[PDB]
Amino acid sequence: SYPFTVEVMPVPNKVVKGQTVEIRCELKKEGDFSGTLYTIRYFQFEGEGSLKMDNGITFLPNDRYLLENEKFRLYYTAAGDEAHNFIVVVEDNFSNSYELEFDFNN
Repeated sequence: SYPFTVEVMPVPNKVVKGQTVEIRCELKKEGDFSGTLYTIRYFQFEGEGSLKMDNGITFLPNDRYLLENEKFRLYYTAAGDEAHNFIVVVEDNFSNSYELEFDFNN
């Protein structure tokens, strides 16, 4: 809510094994203050797959990566047909976070 949010464009409600989903995101700064440096991380709770940043880096769960651009894309490649659920968390250097949750095939 404050001091930032992350807007996400539409994503599919389903994926098949080997399909890559493009997730388009934009960091929105909601106030006058806070937020010079941002990181991104993810964690997967259901299903098998890999998540990559638009700079080609593959996320390792829970590791934090520098977010260089306000507008960025993520790429989720499913490794099976079972249901997928994962969260992506963006954090600033002032203890603020914003969580996105993705569900495919449920």
